[PDB]
Amino acid sequence: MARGVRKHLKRLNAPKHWLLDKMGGIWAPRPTNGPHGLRECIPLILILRNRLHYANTYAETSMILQDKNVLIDGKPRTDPTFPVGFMDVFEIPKVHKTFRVLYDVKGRFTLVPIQSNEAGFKLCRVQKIFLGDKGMPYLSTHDARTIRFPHPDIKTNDTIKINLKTGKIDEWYKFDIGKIVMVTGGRNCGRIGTIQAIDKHMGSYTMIRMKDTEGTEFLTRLCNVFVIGNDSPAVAIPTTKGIRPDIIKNRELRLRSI
Amino acid sequence: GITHDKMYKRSKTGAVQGKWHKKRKYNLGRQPANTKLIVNEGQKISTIRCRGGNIKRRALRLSHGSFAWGSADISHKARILQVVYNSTSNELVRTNTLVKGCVVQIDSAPFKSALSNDTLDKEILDQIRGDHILARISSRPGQVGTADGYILEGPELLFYQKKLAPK
Amino acid sequence: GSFCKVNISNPVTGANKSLMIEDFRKSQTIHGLRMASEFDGAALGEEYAGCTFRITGGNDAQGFPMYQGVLKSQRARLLLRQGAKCYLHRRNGERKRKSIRGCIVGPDLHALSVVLVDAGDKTLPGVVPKRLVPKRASKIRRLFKKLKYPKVQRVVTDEKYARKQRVIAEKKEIMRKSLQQLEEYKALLSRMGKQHNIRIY
RNA sequence: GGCUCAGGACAACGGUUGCACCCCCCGCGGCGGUCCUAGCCGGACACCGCUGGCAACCCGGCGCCAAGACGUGCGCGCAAGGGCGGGCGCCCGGGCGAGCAGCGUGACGCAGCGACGGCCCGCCCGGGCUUCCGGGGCAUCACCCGGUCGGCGCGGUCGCGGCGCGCCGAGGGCCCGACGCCUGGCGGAGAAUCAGGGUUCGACUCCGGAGAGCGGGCCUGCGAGACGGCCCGCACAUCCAAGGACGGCAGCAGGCGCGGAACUUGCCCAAUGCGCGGCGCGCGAGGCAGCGACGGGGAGCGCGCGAGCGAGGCGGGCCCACAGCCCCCGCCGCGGAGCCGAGGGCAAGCUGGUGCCAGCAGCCGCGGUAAUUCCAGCUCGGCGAGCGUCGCGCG
Ligand SMILES: [Mg+2]
Ligand SMILES: [Mg+2]
Ligand SMILES: [Mg+2]
Ligand SMILES: [Mg+2]
Ligand SMILES: [Mg+2]
Ligand SMILES: [Mg+2]
Ligand SMILES: [Mg+2]
Ligand SMILES: [Mg+2]
Repeated sequence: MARGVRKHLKRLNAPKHWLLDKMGGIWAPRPTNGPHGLRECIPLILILRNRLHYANTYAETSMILQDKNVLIDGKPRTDPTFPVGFMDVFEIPKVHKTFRVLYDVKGRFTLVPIQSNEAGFKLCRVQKIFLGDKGMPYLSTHDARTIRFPHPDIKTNDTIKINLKTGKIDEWYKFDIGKIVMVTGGRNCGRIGTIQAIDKHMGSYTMIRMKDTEGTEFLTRLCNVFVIGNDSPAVAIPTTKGIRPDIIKNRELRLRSI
Repeated sequence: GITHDKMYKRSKTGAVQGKWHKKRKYNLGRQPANTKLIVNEGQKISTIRCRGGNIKRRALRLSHGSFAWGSADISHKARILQVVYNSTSNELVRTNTLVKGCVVQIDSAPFKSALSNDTLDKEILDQIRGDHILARISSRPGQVGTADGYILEGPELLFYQKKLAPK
Repeated sequence: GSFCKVNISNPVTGANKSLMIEDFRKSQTIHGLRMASEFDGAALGEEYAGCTFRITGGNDAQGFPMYQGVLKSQRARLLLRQGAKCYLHRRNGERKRKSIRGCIVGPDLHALSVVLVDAGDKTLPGVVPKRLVPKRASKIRRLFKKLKYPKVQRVVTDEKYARKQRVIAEKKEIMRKSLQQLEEYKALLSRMGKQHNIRIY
């Protein structure tokens, strides 16, 4: 048993969806604690070197970050291993590139370019309501954020809209049947659909039944269901409408692209 | 050192298991405080550095504590005279060792100074006009460094009186 | 070797000198004497008679120093804690066992460390200068090519005054904001219930 | 981080639950009210100067001086713990499946923050334990356990618990194989073999566990019962100017011994990451090269009646942290096959020797004068830069 926490991470043990080459090396970046966890995040360096290709090595990323050339939720970050998660805001004013981090159908991270009208807020999921010191109510979110004195109408599992400049709630979408959702966990990551039914088993998980826009139906547990508006998404989403094609169609598309 | 790990015990069938690692620091214990009633010498409390930087204070000698009368809602600080009953062992009583659950005798001055002039439980008044009152210890000396408690009343008081009467 | 390089130091003049001793019988008046104990110079009749000295330390023949509460004429071993004399620690909480000569003075010593406390009117070959200067504000205030002078410390300059005032202002603002947020919340909830810690005093 | 698999067989480990019995550094987001000289407090030590001891290791005495160090500390009440505060057959908000959190109030106590302001809370990684199922062999081991099984009470612990102690009762496990003994016993993901069903192995790449000569103990720290941290006993070992002092390569190279059996005492952080920190440092982690018939893959010792082309050397590129190496470009141009066998299984036959001798032979067998089987020549067959022999597993 290791006498303390773990500071390394073998490349072969890294999450599958990060898409890291087997021969790249023995080691891989180790994300640091922050807004999101290890298995629900991705480091900055991977976005800035293996995707956008603005850097070729660790050193270039170090210089770019320490020069303060990237903003996260309106705040410059200088850690190459800082974790980037879901429904976050990515801005690079030098090239005027604004992205919101969402999930693709295949179950991997993607950058959705956006406008200036909606980059001042983010959507977050509320999953804990509790009493703090002196008995003052609080709440928490999927990005490790705490807000004091919320409205009583807000309950757990809901979704909250908050300005980037100020962490003040603007509007909240309830968790109810007939609302569009985005799956964010397991075999169905990235699929968009509307709720149809809710079944609860005492002392265990709660299962949600949704129907895609084209009629496909699927299930998952309530711990990975995210609300994105009332019958219509509040934010801009990737080109495809959360439709997971079959193997035949993907093979056809690959053949066309080749 | 002292430990409470279960590797050194036997199985439900009474068989020897065998040791597969050396001793570990999570599974350690410490020598008992053995809090003594005072009856150089004075209130002596020490401190212990526990896991995670926490601080645990155990008392070695003390003489005062806070006591309550629930029925009359009266609470003051008093002096403990001696211990007179303890279920676990009689040796503790002879040595006047303080632990949770010990039945002690307190002085009546802080209570009689305001009582004996209001209708209340008869037995408590009888104790008040005397020099001592039966009480109990509710805190855990050796873990918080204090000795608090409450005054007896009702069936339990009868139980303890019947127990210690012949002596 | 049968000798003792006696070291003499003067706090007032900061002058130190050493000599040599070739005998012991002249030093039977030195035996049985502990540290921090007066030792008359009558034994040293060559201009040190009528002068009082105090023993401060020494080293035995093998080099082992002399500890305080040993109260013995022989060196012994003991576990030395961090920060104790004659022990240099390598780790934060490392201990070490080593030999030290007992405080009691005896014929075995090859060195002696003695000071001068009270001297006779006669002068001796053995003024105190200063190599550095006080640096704190209080010190210099109490006491009144390249030019080198120490930089000053503990002195208040405007930026510190502004910093303290700003910190006070920010703290007051924070407390006021929390107070008004709480009051607005309490004004709300007119149709429900609350439980919070009342401010006493 | 790296090395190894000694120990250990309802354990470890693998899948699945829980903490309404828990602790948690960095980081992120919040919060921030503190009982009774504040234009800024006090004294030290380090290095350092003088003076010295001893072979070495080691340190002594005096002396002015610095802090985001140490100590005290200005300030709007606040740590831990404790007493009282719900119901009338059950069910039908802060939160729950679940009377759990918080608060008020009567008394104790002044913990933490504060001479450039953070105690505190939530999340995260991690750890501890814990439910259920699986988890080697021997019956020439059939009965075993006695804190062993439960209850009550206290102590101690981050914390539940026979974890420890006092009292009480008796209990628990077993042919659906207990207990005992053995193991040249780390486990899993996996590997070898090949119709289908299966058998054997699983040091070693990734995850987890355990250890640093054997056995124990402890400080610092959020976190270690840590050994490139200290203390003791035991077994070895070293230096001594003989009084004393000192050590732990199952880390990288190297050496002795052992065995059938296994490499350079090389260069560099440029790459992948780790620690510290702003325009970088360090890393025997890691990379590059050297040896290398464990081994795997791709070409070649000619085609043709004359031309062509390799390997090889000389120089330039490219690559490289520097060098190699592959590959590209001009000049000159080393063409090399062995290991088994020829009675059958099993594809493949001519003379000379020797004479149940010498020898061959996995089995049957040959050899006592043609020896189709030994020893040589010729010839021929198999595979091929590989071939044959020995032991193990699968078939
Ligand atoms: Mg105060
Ligand atoms: Mg301070
Ligand atoms: Mg073994
Ligand atoms: Mg391993
Ligand atoms: Mg270890
Ligand atoms: Mg150890
Ligand atoms: Mg070592
Ligand atoms: Mg180590």
